[PDB]
Amino acid sequence: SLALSLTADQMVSALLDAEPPILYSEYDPTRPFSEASMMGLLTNLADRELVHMINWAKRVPGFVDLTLHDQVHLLECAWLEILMIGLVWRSMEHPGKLLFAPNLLLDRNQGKCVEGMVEIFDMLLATSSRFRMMNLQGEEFVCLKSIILLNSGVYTFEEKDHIHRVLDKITDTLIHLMAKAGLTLQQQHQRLAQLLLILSHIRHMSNKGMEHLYSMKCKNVVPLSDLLLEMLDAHR
Amino acid sequence: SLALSLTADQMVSALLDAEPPILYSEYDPTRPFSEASMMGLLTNLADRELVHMIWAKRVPGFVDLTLHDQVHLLECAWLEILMIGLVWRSMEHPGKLLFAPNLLLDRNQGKCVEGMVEIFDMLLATSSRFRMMNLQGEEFVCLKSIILLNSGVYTFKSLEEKDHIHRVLDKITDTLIHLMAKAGLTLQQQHQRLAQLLLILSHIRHMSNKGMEHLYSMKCKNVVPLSDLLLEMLDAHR
Amino acid sequence: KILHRLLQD
Amino acid sequence: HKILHRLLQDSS
Ligand SMILES: C[C@]12CC[C@@H](c3ccc(O)cc3)C[C@H]1CC[C@@H]2O
Ligand SMILES: C[C@]12CC[C@@H](c3ccc(O)cc3)C[C@H]1CC[C@@H]2O
Repeated sequence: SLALSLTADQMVSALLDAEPPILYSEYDPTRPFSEASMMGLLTNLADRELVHMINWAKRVPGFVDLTLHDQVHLLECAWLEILMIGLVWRSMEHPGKLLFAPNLLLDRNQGKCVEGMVEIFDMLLATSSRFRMMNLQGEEFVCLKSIILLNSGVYTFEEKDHIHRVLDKITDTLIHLMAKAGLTLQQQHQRLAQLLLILSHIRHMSNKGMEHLYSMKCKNVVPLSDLLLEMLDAHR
Repeated sequence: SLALSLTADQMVSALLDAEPPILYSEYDPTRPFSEASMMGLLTNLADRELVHMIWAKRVPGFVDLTLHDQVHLLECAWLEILMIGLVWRSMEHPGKLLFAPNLLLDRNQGKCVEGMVEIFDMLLATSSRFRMMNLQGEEFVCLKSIILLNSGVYTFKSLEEKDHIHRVLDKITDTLIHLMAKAGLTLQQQHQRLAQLLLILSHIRHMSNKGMEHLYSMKCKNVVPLSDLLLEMLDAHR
Repeated sequence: KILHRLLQD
Repeated sequence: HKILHRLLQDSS
């Protein structure tokens, strides 16, 4: 596999190059928010982001080596985690706010517009603060996002070993980055652990978000796109 | 605190000695299961295990926290902790879950309860992973302590406490690495294995969230009388 | 499934 | 208050 022969520096380059663009929301400043219109905005955004994510995944080294059924499974498992880590990442430099889009920057008080959403906003904001405290770097971020893609659905599955070889490569890459940044040997394993433990919190937020989204759907609050409906469906 | 002054070997010893006892089920193996029967056994077991888990007080650094913070961490992590314990002791029983020495359930018995086989499959998958990695007892106690201190650490004038917990977490990382070095793993193999273990904590979080939802559904349906303790633990997640 | 189709185009 | 509170204070 080409992915395994990739050096650390080549891994980082490929991942950085595969980064999706920051998309705009359909935010209309002429109207006040309602529970329905805010859910509409956020879900419309997630939908357009998903298209970019699917194409980003194809560029994550090792991903295209999998069967279509496996690619489908990994993305179905990880899509919301991936959206959330992206959101937390771009919100880093905006203390107290979630930068869903350049034209959609929301604080926790705006989250209250939607029943039960402020709880999710609070968790996302907390994660964003953590990134900011750790001074998370872009190179580390893209590694973490790829780990989420490969890992989240790997155990709910040869190819298994292939995915693990790739994940090991990403670990080597993370260590490489930290050493290159001047971290001592001990600091390297300490930071590696801090970063990976964040993924546990990202998983938690995804599960909570999935329940909330499903809840909104089942109350006919917002119409979800066919794609989003199927991604959501995969979790039940 | 003493937690930070512990050597790696002293940390492992402390964690090993703090391990809870392995409880038995009231299971009577001369009587077929029913959905209610099954849930009763598992929840009764979980309730008794919870009392013993509150082990927590012996996790280095935990006793340093406020009663409020201790409550928060346990409320957040309790089912993850039960599950990793379950997966650990099921390691050498491929295809089975060792809830207790006298209650060894295979996958199909998950179907005894609606929606539970899905949970069983996830636990079994994690067990196979532990088996594949040849997870060691010393590493397991480290992982379980990390879960206790990490799971609710971001759900918190008291920034000094959160930083203390992070220092303790770093020490446990040092301890895991120490065990791997002692086991003869190269530097590259140490980092790789550390990563592998911590990624499993993502799946354990996932299983806990799923199990919490399942436990809740069984509650609302009144298909089983849960202890007051269990109800309060469950209530904290909703 | 839509996702399955999109992973090809 | 909470049973958990009581258990923590009474831990052995
Ligand atoms: C609309 C919701 C709020 C965050 C939202 C989201 C959208 C785009 C992102 O890039 C990240 C997150 C997804 C759902 C998850 C829970 C809630 O229903
Ligand atoms: C009864 C349930 C099955 C496993 C059970 C459990 C009990 C004791 C353990 O040491 C681990 C797990 C907890 C709940 C979570 C989902 C389900 O309701």
